[PDB]
This record gives sequence, C-alpha cells and structure tokens, in this order.
Amino acid sequence: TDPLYIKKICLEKVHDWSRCNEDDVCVNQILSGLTNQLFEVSIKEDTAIEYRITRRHVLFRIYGKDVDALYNPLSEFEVYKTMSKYRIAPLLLNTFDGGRIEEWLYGDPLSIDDLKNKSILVGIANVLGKFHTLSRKRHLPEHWDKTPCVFKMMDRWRLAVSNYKNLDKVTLDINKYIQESHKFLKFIKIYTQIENIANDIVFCHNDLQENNIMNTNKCLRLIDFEYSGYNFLSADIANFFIETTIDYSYNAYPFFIINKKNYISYESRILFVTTYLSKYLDDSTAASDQDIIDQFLEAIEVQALGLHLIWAFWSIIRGYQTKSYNEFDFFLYAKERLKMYDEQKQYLMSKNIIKDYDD
Ligand SMILES: [Mg+2]
Repeated sequence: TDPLYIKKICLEKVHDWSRCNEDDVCVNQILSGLTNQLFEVSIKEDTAIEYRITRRHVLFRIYGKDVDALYNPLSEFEVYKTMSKYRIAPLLLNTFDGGRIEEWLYGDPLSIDDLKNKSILVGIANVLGKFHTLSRKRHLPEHWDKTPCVFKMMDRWRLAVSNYKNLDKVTLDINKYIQESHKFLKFIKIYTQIENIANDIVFCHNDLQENNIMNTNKCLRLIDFEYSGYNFLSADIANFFIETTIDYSYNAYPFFIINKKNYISYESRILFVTTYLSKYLDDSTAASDQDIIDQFLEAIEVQALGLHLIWAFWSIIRGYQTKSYNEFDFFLYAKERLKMYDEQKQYLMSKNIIKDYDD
C-alpha cells in the first residue's frame, strides 16, 4: 500500500507502461471498504501523449481479508472473471501478489437525482434487461449454485446477527425481526412458485444502487459484482426501486438521507417494467399486457419486503466491524431498513398480497 510499490507493480503489470518510470505515475487512493483498498493509478497526461500510451488509467485493488467479507470471498474472483469475459464487468487486466488490476471506467456514478430522469430509467432498464438474459444466452459455469441468493444472504446474515449478545438500540427485540426473517423465506418459497416472469431465476447483480451504475459515454455500465449470483430477477429490480429513496451522497452525519416520497413513481415503474421486458424477452417481446406488468410490479414489492431485512442484518454486521472510520451510522441505517420492513409489510397486508404470512 506504499505508493511507490504500487507504481512499481503497475509499471510491470500494465502493457507498455514499463516505458515509463515511477515519476510518470500518479497514485490516488479512492474510497475503500474493509475488504478492499482501491487506488486510481494513471500516467501523467503529457507523458502519456508523448509516449502515446492509450491506457492512461487503471484501477488498482488490494485484497483485504476473507473473514471480513460479508459477500462470499471464495467465489468472488471466479464470478468476476466470468463477468469480465462476457464484457459485463470492467475488464480484468492482471493480478499480483495480494490484489488485482482492472480497467478504469471513465465517467461518474449515477446520482440519486439521475434516478428521477425518465430517460436514465429507460437506459437502466435496458441494461438490466439485457444483463439478465446472460444465463440463458450463454453457458455459465455448470457447477455454480443456483439457490437464489435471497435465501443465502438472508440465512448467512441472520445467523451472524443472532450470534450477537449486544444488539442494544438497533431494536429492542431483534428476534422479532429474526422471526420475521423466517416468515419471509417461508412465504417467498411458496410465492415464487406462482407462474410469473418476475420469479425467473437468472444471474443477478444483487447490489443494484446508483453508485454501482457508471455513466461513461451515455452508456450505462455495472460495477462491483461482489454480491452477484443467481436470484429471482424481481429481487434485482426491487433493490433498484428501493434505492430511489436512499441518498448516500450526504457528507455529514449520518452520511445517508432517506426520502420515501421519492420512491419511483407508478408510471415510472410501468415505464421501467415495459422497457425491461422489451429487452429481457427476445423472440416475442409481446409483454405489454398490463396484467403481466401489474403482476410483475407486485412480485417486485414482495421481494422488496425481504431486502429490507437482508440489508438491515448486513448493516448490523458492518456496524460491529467498523468504529468511526467513515462515521456512516450503520446502526441507524439498519433501524431505518427495519422500519422500511414494517411499512412494506403493512402495505402488502393491506392489499392482501402476503396471504398466510402469519403476521
Ligand atoms: Mg460500489
């Protein structure tokens, strides 16, 4: 993590960069987690034009430790290589002792305000619709577990949360939501057997938020596939719809803002689902049926219910890992996702959508 060592590695692992020396290379650490240290590494532009280096930037990733990973760290690299092969993720460039080097994407992540732009929403639906056709249009590795990660994420993170003895003010009754977790997984096992396109099991990103969508040339691209895996495709869309209400760009405590009124509008949700199905169904994109759309939208809201529990548990675990480094209040965030669960459960009950859920 010493900058000159980073320069030395890049000069010998990026093609034609060895024509430079360490004084031609710039290293800028970008925001990292506990599992990663990320650096923007570049050749100074005037040095680049003189030597005519065409790959001026790379992304330099130093691996953390597996035990701190809340995703699955043992299969993350194999999954990323597959995504890189089919040009879905940023291109893997090289590996080194303790990390890897990836293509640098020029542009900016989408903002919370970009998700109000209807043209941006259409672009996102096209990208995700085409992306979700991967498992049926190409042959993904046959040994990959096809269990929907809604089960795996919920099970894995509920276990880690129940192993805590503190749990003071995240909720006074954590086992209420631990028992709610069991209710959702049992309901979703029945609910997803109903014939619904939204219940199709495809390879999913599973962390669809605006800052994981890059806007490069007006071509939207996905990044950060660490949580990716097989899942109900409605879960990927439900995550994106939820994220229209959460702003992570706020730069003071608690470093997030929730605006439930900003939830993607119904006409926007229609426009998204129609656009999505136009790309996800190929030989007959005849899914302009409103009853198919209205049922697509209902399955999305059902999956949204469980995502609030999934990410609340994730946030509880992150809160016990961190300790005033970014000062993002993971415990307040978890409490807000738990509140989102209660409000979503009430709404679904009020419309009789989660029958036999046993409140
Ligand atoms: Mg990210």
